[PDB]
Amino acid sequence: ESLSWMQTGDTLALSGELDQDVLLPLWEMREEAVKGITCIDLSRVSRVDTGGLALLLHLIDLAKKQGNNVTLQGVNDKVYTLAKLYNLPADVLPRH
Amino acid sequence: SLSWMQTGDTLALSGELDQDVLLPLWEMREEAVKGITCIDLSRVSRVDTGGLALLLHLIDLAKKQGNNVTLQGVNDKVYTLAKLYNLPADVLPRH
Amino acid sequence: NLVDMRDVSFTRGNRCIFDNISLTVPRGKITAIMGPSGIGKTTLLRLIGGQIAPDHGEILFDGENIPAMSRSRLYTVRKRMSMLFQSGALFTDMNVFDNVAYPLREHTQLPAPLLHSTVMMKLEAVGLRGAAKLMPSELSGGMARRAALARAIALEPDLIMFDEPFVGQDPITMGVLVKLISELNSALGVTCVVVSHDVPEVLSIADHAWILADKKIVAHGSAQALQANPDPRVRQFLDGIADGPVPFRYPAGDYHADLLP
Amino acid sequence: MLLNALASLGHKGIKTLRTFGRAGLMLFNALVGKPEFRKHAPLLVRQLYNVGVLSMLIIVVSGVFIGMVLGLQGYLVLTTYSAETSLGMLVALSLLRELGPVVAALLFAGRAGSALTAEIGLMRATEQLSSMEMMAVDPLRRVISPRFWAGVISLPLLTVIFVAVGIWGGSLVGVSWKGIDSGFFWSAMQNAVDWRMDLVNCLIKSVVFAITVTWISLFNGYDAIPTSAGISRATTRTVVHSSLAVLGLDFVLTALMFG
Amino acid sequence: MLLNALASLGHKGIKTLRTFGRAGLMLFNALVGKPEFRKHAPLLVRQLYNVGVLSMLIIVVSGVFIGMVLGLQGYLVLTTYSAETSLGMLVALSLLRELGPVVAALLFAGRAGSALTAEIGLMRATEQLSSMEMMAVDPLRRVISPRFWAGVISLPLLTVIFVAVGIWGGSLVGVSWKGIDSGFFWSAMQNAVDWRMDLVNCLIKSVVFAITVTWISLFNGYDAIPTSAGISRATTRTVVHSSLAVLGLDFVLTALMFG
Amino acid sequence: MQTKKNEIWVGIFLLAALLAALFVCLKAAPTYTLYATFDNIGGLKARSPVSIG
Repeated sequence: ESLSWMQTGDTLALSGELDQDVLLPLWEMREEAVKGITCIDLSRVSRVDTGGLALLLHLIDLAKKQGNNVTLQGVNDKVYTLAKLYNLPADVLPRH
Repeated sequence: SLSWMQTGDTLALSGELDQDVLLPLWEMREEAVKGITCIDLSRVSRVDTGGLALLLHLIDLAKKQGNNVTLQGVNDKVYTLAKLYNLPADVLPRH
Repeated sequence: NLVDMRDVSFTRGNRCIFDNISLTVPRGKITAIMGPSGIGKTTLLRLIGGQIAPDHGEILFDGENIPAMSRSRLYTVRKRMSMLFQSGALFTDMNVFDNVAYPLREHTQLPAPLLHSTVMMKLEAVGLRGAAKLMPSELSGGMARRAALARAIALEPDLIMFDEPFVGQDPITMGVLVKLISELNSALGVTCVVVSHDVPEVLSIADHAWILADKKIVAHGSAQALQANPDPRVRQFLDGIADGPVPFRYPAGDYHADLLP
Repeated sequence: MLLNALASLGHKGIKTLRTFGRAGLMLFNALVGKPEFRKHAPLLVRQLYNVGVLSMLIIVVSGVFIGMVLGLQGYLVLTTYSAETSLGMLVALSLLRELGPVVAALLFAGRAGSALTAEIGLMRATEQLSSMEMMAVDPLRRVISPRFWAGVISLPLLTVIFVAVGIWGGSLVGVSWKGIDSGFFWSAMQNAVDWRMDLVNCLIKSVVFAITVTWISLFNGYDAIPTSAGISRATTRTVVHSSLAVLGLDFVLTALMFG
Repeated sequence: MLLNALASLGHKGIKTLRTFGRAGLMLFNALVGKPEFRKHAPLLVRQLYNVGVLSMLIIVVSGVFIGMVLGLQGYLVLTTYSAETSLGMLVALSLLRELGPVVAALLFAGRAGSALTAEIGLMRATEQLSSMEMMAVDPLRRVISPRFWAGVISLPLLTVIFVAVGIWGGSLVGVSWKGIDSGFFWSAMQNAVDWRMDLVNCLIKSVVFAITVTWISLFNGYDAIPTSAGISRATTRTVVHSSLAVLGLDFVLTALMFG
Repeated sequence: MQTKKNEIWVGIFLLAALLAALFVCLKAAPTYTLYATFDNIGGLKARSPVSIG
């Protein structure tokens, strides 16, 4: 239940667990968090719920208006399983 | 439309056993029930659930006199409704 | 044929139901009129009884007009219909014994000892002879529906209309009501009209299927030729599949414009 | 703004004319038919038990309380003119003019008028009136004709019990609690010796306020949505429409008989 | 019997204590609890439209219909008395002491009190109150608590509208064709009207007539059989119980502070 | 017959019957008029009945 996120090598490394109760230090400080991020890698996660997946969709719209794109690697099984259930369109970050 | 004739130890029903023509047969059944040893009906069109209850009442009043009655010449439409209403064999002797 | 609905069309003030449909049922047969929920399956049997008049069309009652005898003449045709309803259509201010004998006290002229011999044996056809002095509010969902079947055969009808039978019940009493239709069709000789939507049990007793789709007549086959029909709308009303002609998913309503903003 | 503002008024102007259209057509096809007296003879006693006998647990036990507060509040206001002689004057005159057929009409429409709507509306939910229509029996003569006549002759029969519980209810404060028994109390009660005032006009207002209550009680129960919410909606609207029919017509019935 | 005679009366006494015992236990848990102030702030405004605003139409149109009959009948009894200037001590004094919170409470139980019972009964048949227990919230503090405070602050507010329109309704029928001026009618009305006598004491009896009406409308809506007949039986049950709780408490509230 | 046109003709008869009966029952109140001059009338109100005997 800890948000141990860091940004040193322009890659947001998310640690802990994304739930619907601990989102305050990552939602308020989101304007100056992503400015030139082109790759997001996360490894220390266990399960992502619907409220935790809603934060990852909002970071794509903040990066698409900057000019560059972003690719994501290190996907778990629980991330892409709920993505096919919720029927995400082609206008968001894909399964690449 | 229902009419019957008086034959010696023989009853015959000629007509239709509907639910509205059973008026003169029900009121004149006390003095005629003691002379039946066999039932022979030939000219009938249809026997519904209203005419079947009259035929069941002509068996119990004849058993208290001392003798029993028989049933011959019964059409297949009467025996089909006996199995639907689950009627036993003592109130309707069949063969 | 008993009723001949040639070009009947029912249309309300807001939403229409029927537009040039055709129904055909013969005597002595069982015809199931199947259809999904939402459409007017209850109002289809109301046009035969004459409770409501259609806008355009007529019902030919084997050589007799249905909606053209609303002056002291529809009651003489309504005595041989005995429409059975989905819920409990019997009265609650009396016992269940007076509910079956209720058409016998105003239409037929039967004496009081003779009435006890023609009503008590009617409950043996449905299996409710011991439950004769019980209140209708004390009965269950499947037990109260069988009490209306003995009331339907109280005047020897010719066209019985079952408005949504054996729906929302346990399979114990669901197997009872499907057997009582076949016992009253061959031993009595009446015509039964079923407008239920339960597919895997009404096809074993009926002889004509009429599947309604896109508020029109799309199927008129028998109970055996219905499964071999290469139609996307007819086969979707069969054994459970999700996708088909009707969509279970709502259409595109700009999902990208309201998710992220 | 001449076409958009009048578009919504057309939807609430035609349906209001059709509201009174089915109300007068239902009552018309209930008494102009064939007259039977022996067929509705067991049916009239059954509906009289629900309307008239079960409504005795509200009017009788509360009619003493309305007669009691007319003696307590009618005593301190007349301490300087007549505290014993005119004690029984304002009790018998008010209960026989405007408190008789009006106050008891709110108690009649709350028990025998509100439940009459839910009784007819329950038959249309489980399809009881539609099954009776499928036979040769008239559905407007078995649930409407014995039920309308059981409410017309019930409210004048219930008004006199409300009057007799109000005059005797005001007698507990007359003959007791520092009062006279029959010298100055009952002597000032027979001042209305005429049979026209307070006897015919009290009975006239009790019949008029009985037809206007049972008409709306049988109209909302016959015209309702066959669901669980349509019966409870017509039960609430029956008490509101009956309260304005016994208070709005109270000023009409008084202006020609008391002026 | 004598041994079997108590089998029908003694069993009703056990269920009577269980009926009143559950009404006091439901109101104790609905009021004493967590002080939800910011959460219940939009809930009080939502439950004020169907209780205060939707029930405001019936009391306004009956306020002019309660003064035009009282002011017209009060003119004939004061004939041949030379007391036509003392009309303010009859149309405004009886609407504040006798009438007022009694007649308006009978209309509150028909419009707002009857609809409050059917609202919880429709949500109990659909099991909406049982679904609040699965969301880890208190069902007695979310659907019962904003409905109790919205009815206890509306009926004292609707009492003043019933008095002020009824006072103006008595002045409408007063100077209409009698020829009296507007100086004699408002002269005797100012007498015997001061603090803690008639204006405050009408507000004292109004809030007591608001708790006992809304207690029955919330108890029978919470204690009902979830079916099609249980909602309609509890809808007409609150009108009879409120008619005996308002008129039954009239004899108690008259003995204290006469006037 | 139909069910949408036969209902609007019944409500125009019942509402007119409840309105015409209200106007005839509210008569609670070639008229030749005279004039006369007084000096001290007193407490006479309007619509007072004049009587001969």
